[PDB]
Amino acid sequence: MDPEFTNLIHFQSTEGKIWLGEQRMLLLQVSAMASFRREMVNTLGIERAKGFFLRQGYQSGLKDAELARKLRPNASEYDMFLAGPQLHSLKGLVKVRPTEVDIDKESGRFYAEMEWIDSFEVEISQTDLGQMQDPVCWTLLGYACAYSSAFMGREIIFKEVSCRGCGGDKCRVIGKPAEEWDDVASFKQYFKNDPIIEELYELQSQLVSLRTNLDKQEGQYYGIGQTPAYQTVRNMMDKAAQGKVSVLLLGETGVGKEVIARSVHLRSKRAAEPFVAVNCAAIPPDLIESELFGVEKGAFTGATQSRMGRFERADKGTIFLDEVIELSPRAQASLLRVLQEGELERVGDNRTRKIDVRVIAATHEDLAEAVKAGRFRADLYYRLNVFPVAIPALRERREDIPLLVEHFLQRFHQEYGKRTLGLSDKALEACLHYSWPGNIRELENVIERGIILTDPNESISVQALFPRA
Amino acid sequence: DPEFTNLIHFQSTEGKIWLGEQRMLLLQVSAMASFRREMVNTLGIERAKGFFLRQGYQSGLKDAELARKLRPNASEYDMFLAGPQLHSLKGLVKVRPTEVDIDKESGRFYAEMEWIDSFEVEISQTDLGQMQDPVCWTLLGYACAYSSAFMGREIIFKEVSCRGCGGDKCRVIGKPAEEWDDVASFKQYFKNDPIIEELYELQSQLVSLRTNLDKQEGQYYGIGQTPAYQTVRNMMDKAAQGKVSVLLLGETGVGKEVIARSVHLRSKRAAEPFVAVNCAAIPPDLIESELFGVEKGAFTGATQSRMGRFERADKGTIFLDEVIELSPRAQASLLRVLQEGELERVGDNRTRKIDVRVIAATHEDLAEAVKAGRFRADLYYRLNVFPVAIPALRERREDIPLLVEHFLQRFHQEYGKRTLGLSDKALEACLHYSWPGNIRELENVIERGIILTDPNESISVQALFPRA
Amino acid sequence: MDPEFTNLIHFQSTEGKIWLGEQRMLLLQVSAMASFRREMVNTLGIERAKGFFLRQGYQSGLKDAELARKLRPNASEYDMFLAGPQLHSLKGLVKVRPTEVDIDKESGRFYAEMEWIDSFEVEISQTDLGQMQDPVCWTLLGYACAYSSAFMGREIIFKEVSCRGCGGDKCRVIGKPAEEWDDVASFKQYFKNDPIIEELYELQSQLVSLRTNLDKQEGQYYGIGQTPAYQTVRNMMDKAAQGKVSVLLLGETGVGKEVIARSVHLRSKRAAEPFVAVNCAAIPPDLIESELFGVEKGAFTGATQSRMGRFERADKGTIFLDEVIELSPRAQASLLRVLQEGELERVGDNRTRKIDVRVIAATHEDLAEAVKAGRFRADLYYRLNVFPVAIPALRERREDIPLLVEHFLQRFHQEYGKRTLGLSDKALEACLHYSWPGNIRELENVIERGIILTDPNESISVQALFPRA
Amino acid sequence: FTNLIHFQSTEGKIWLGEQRMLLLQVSAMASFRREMVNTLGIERAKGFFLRQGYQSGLKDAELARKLRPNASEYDMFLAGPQLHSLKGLVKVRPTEVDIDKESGRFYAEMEWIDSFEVEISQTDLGQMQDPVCWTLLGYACAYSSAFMGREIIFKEVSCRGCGGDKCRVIGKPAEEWDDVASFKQYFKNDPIIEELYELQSQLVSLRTNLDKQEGQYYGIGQTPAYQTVRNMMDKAAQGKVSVLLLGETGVGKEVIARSVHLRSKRAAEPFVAVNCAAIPPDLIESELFGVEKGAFTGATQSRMGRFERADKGTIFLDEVIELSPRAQASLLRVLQEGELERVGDNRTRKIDVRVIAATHEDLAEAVKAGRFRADLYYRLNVFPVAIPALRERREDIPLLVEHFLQRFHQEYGKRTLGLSDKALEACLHYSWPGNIRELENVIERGIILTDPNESISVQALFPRA
Ligand SMILES: [Zn+2]
Ligand SMILES: [Zn+2]
Ligand SMILES: [Zn+2]
Ligand SMILES: [Zn+2]
Repeated sequence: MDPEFTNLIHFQSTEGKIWLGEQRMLLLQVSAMASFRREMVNTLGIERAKGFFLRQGYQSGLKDAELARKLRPNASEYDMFLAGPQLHSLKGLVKVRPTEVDIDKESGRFYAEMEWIDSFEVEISQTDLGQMQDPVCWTLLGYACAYSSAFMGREIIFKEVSCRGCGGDKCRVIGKPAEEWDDVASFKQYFKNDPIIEELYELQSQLVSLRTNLDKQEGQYYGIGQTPAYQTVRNMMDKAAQGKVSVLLLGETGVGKEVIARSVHLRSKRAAEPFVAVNCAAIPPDLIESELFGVEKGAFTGATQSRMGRFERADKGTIFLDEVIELSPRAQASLLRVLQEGELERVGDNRTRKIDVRVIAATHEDLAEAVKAGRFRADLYYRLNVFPVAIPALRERREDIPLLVEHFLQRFHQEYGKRTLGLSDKALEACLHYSWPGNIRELENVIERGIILTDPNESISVQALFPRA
Repeated sequence: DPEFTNLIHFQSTEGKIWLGEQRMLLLQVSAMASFRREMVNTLGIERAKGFFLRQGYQSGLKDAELARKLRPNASEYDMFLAGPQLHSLKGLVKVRPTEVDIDKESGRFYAEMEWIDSFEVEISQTDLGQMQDPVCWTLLGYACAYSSAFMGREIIFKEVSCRGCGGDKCRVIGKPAEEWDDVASFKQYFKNDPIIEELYELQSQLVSLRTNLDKQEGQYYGIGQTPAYQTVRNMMDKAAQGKVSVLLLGETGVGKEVIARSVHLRSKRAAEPFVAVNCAAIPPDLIESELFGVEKGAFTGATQSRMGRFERADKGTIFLDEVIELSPRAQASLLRVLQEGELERVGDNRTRKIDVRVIAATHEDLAEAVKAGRFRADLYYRLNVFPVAIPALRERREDIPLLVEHFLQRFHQEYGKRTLGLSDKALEACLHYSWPGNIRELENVIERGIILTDPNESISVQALFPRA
Repeated sequence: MDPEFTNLIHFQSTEGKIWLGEQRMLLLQVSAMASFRREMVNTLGIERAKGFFLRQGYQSGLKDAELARKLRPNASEYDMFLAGPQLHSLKGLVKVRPTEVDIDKESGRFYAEMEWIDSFEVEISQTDLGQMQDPVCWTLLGYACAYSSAFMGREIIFKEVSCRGCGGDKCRVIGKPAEEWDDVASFKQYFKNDPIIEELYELQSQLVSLRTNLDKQEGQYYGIGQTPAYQTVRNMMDKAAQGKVSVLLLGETGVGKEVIARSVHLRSKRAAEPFVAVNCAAIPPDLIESELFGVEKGAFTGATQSRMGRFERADKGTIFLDEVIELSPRAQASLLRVLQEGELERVGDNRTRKIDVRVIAATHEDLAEAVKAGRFRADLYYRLNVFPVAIPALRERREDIPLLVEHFLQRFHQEYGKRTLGLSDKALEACLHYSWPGNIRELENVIERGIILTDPNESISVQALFPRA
Repeated sequence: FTNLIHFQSTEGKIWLGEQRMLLLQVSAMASFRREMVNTLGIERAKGFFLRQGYQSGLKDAELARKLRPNASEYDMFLAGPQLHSLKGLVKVRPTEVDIDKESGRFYAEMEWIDSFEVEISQTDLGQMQDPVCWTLLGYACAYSSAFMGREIIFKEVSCRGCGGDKCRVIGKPAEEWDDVASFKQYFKNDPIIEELYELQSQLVSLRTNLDKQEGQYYGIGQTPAYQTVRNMMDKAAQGKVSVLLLGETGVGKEVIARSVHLRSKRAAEPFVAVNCAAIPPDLIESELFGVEKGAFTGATQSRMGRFERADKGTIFLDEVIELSPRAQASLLRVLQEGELERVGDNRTRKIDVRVIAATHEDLAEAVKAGRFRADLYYRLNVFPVAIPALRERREDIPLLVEHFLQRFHQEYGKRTLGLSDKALEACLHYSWPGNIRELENVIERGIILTDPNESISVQALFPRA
């Protein structure tokens, strides 16, 4: 009580501004706040809106504590502390009736009990009422906690032992230091920010990525740039797409030649046509020939039913052949006939079948001396060497490594949350200085190990990948 | 200002501030800045924008009623200008109306105004980056509200430029909503959808989508204690206590494999491996090599030795669907495993004992299959010790609703979040059906009924088994 | 042992022929037969070799029974039946010891117990150091069953009760007519000659079809024959796909607009670039804008970490927008800016970045009258209506119904069932007389239900689909 | 010679020197080849009969060398074709012969009259536009190679089964031929049964992996630590006591709780696991106990909690320390009185839920900081169960890794047949901060980095060393 601050609330109406000391002020309507709190509780629940108003009262109380300290710096301990309730009476929030006070800034002692008459929160509560079985003066309590804590330096927690919105006779509150309370953990959880919008964004992102994981075979790599070698590889595949040339993918294991062939097929004039990939190592050669070219029924090797070969399955399209060196010699002769005249014969069949099939082979072994050993035909090598396309390893793309890895982090982050919000410059330096035999598979694997292995820290360990053992 | 400066009566001793007949309060601008900051940080920008817009709109309605009750007639322009004069009086903004055209009787309205020293831009200063959209929200709401209450028509302003976006001046234009082209963007702010319900809904969707991951037991037959389901349940639970092999006689598509899984879970060996085997797989020489393995050597064409499926069920349980489709050597080896607890891999001389419970199943009548020599009598009598007949849905008339209800909840979450309706005519049509396919056909028709349902709250009667 | 047996094996050394009665014969080494059986068992199954040798012995026994009948023509029942095993002894295969016999060709009664001394099959078992777990005298048993059956006129079946190759003391066999046996199926299974090469081709085809799921599906039911309505839609789709013009797909639910947009992207110049489809049925408020255009972190919005929008995911590529009418007005404005100026900015983002994204919107509701009442902006409507493409309901393409279902049937023939491709024309005539309110999705669903309701019947039953209530 | 094929019919045997012989019918061989081609094709049966004739020819070459040790250089080679004529296979007419054992030179051309293979071909006919005398050709090649010591290859330049007038064959050393790769490919064993077993195994594993996994981490024995942990979980399984799993990150506590649930008396009842760290606490409270509709907390529709979803069953709670204090009080009420209330609801609901909490942080001092309730800690610490790290189970490590390698070998269908004991020593000598999880990860990376039949390198895992 005892205001004596109306002389400092000077204001100039002509400019549309209100002042108090050096601080700007605003005059808001109470009915608007009533509808505001009504819709707030309707769209946020009660516990969440209570915590939000509590945090806002705490922030307003810290600001008013700074203001009161700027107003009368050398008043007195009690005279400075009373400015809080005096600010409540001045701003029209509540009328304060402190029935008991005990304060000593040096010893840390604190205790108070006060009555809040004509609280604006109980007045708006008459507009939005229902069960109202818990105290409603939330911003008042948060402002009280903030002002008392800023004045004492200790954590002070108030509790409205009685409130008019609960059917009680008078709003009465008690304030003691937090150490002298029984259960403060619930109150401290009331003070947490709990940003629901970020939780909603994370849930929507995880839900979209989890529902899109079906048919998730389009985004891969080979589409980032930033190194001259990749630019050469992409413009070279652009040149190969427009032409009818059979393409040979020279590279190393784990560089992703199959997705490269898929991109070359999509960039070609026959992108809508089927694309069939065949890993020659997966199929034993005795089955390799019959799978690549099919087989017709009959007494000659004839099974019960004719089966179309993979080349006819890719008619008007493209055939990819990984590890083409591992072909049976008769299959190599059939491939040479298909490549030079566009004709094939099913196994056990004498009649010919026309085809129009683009060919993209790939291999890691040095085919030039492989022909010298008799392991591969010379003519088929001559027909396949028309358009070599070298795909560099990451060791040839050292400066390109970081963009991939952070992208990989996102690819794992939504699967497991934004764990490891760091890069560990030592780990990045170790990644720049490594041969990487599995240039993209080993990278994805070690990044998976780094994501799973860094649970009790927000920064990736340098030992999580390339452990010293 | 004649003479509104005297309208702000306040008594400090009473702890109240008054304006006309309306109680009011005076807050700091920095506190409102932190208020808007935490508000936008907790909800979306549009949610907070709608909140502040509705707050300004309610304040404008109340202030229009107050100005109407203060000076009764006077003049039209003075009564309309009392709104912006109230804005200047409360410390919100300074108003500079550069153009006005008002006629309350005819309904004509147009106005262009400048908002100088808006407090909302002072709150925008706490956010170092410029906002991409105008920030004077409660100002716009109070403007539209006061203008609409003063005219009797709905009047809508729009901040064509704002200083919080980097503009030179806060400039607003106000004309009646019917004279606008696109008004829906303003009306979207008035819709108040509870964000917490969307959080619970998204968490429920993600939890339901990740709960469909790798669980083994969730299929059907809940606590619907129908006499037939209860008899079959007590039969399986009494069967689980022993090691006796159990034969599941029933109909195709009833899901005998999960029944065997439940029998294994109710058994004493639930922690031990449970392996199901469909005999529809080709049974030439591969059925024997897969069921009992094969050892490497020159005595058989095996480069690598391969463990059989029965050894994978060691100390556990093996399910055998369509047991009639076994080769006679496989029937003999199964009889040896069932009567002596021993087996030997193909091409292997040494023998190893095993402890494997057996759950066979078949749709064909096994008695007449043993007749004509298609199946050995020994294995038949060893497997028929504890038959468990699974009734068709035709005799399960009372279990049909509970099932479909669970299936509804099971499939409404499947990429659709749709209706829970049943349409009693469709339900009576469903209870009166032979169901040649028991559970598979019912789940298929339930999905087909889900196909032709818009998020209208009712499954169509004609969506199931249409006239043609 | 008989006057006619010795010296009956006429043979000419210089002429290169060996004869026995009227039958040509061959003399092979035992070690060669041992390596023969070794290669046979090492390449095929134990049962495959068992059935081959048993059938070979059966044919030899049938021919030798006819030979013994024509050699001594007068009956002497026991003498001819014992001449059978005596013929076994003459060829050097086995020594026979009939310990019990009971024969009456007229009454059909038969029983015999015999011992096989020095069987060559056990000597071949000696080359396989591991003892067989089952009796090894296969061709002997087949010759026995064949000779006894031809001599009696009834089917006679022997079984080796004990064998020296399985570790037994003596080779002991019992022969009685098949009707007098208890379990005969295990022996009868050896007469079935199922080609192993067909099983190899079938297993390779199944494994390849299951391993081809790693590749993205080549497409869906978009490719059908040149039906005039489908052909008009096809040529319109091709001329629209060549350009960057945004395409609006007006149609009905279940018509499959997404596969249409995917085919448009594959036929476009940006097929290698990402294609992202977005259904607006997902919850809209503030989430539709943040997902379509992203959001940047900062104090201006409740974003802890920035999230890329789906339009940025479609950079240089194509985005599909199903139910575009269900866009928030802010989303419609941002989409209009992206479509008219090629630029967008993330929510809460200060800097603007341009994008190059083709747009394919689609809707079942009529956009006309939707712009009325304000549900959709006129600017975006006129910008999207430049190239409408109406997709007819299946009622106008009933001539396409068989082509679809046939492709669907074989597509479902691989679905864990290896079931049927039949149609039953009455069911097709019942299908043509139906509105199909759900066009293609409902037809695929009823086809799956019919596959569930039909086992070996090849034509799906006419009554299997849509039975009466 | 015919004088050496003496035999005694009384014992049922035919002899030639010290080698036993047998007399087989030709009609049986005709049906044999018919069924062989019907179930194997033509090229496969051709290679089979070729190598079988090769084996018979090598055996007959050893026999002929045993018959006349001092046979002349010409007569010893001629013993082959006369053995062909003696056994009834073919009549031989050598039109040219040239042999020199020392220099390795060889050449011959001969006629095969009345071949039995063309005779059976007359019964089983069709295309047969390629030479049919397969076993004869293999026997000739084997005998000439065994006699010379060099690779000698014959080829039937003409055959009566191809419509030709006479069967004519030529034998030359393999180096002097143009295309020998086809014949050498004909000589390969080609075990089709092994390919069938491999395809069936890969197909069965590929069809069962789509049916979802159950668990794997448990069941690896032969170490004291695992045996103590398993007997502890066995003793804990029969009771209803709430269990606290104290361990380390990545030790696989969830599968341990699932095995304890299956070993318990409520194995048929539902089992629900919840990782508290994955769910933000603001959602943790509403998710563990549900929420009721009303003006309170929002909620357009009531939502069941995970505890009611696990009624009559068991709930696992990883990282129980990260619970909101009101959720901790509700969990203590559920634990000591078996009752719960949905958020925003006043009425109580009975439940019967077994509880297994787990944590990696030191729970004892976490209560001292005010981060966790004391009463709930006393109620959860009733039965602590420590799960050791792999460093305490080093002797068990190789068994795990071999099972791991097998589960990954089948992951790609055909992979390295080695472990490299040096790499095993490196695995035993590592802290493994991520037990079983880091082991699976390093093994997958090492397997992807190796592709031959060679042992996996120690640098494939723990590189840069
Ligand atoms: Zn109160
Ligand atoms: Zn402004
Ligand atoms: Zn025997
Ligand atoms: Zn010939």
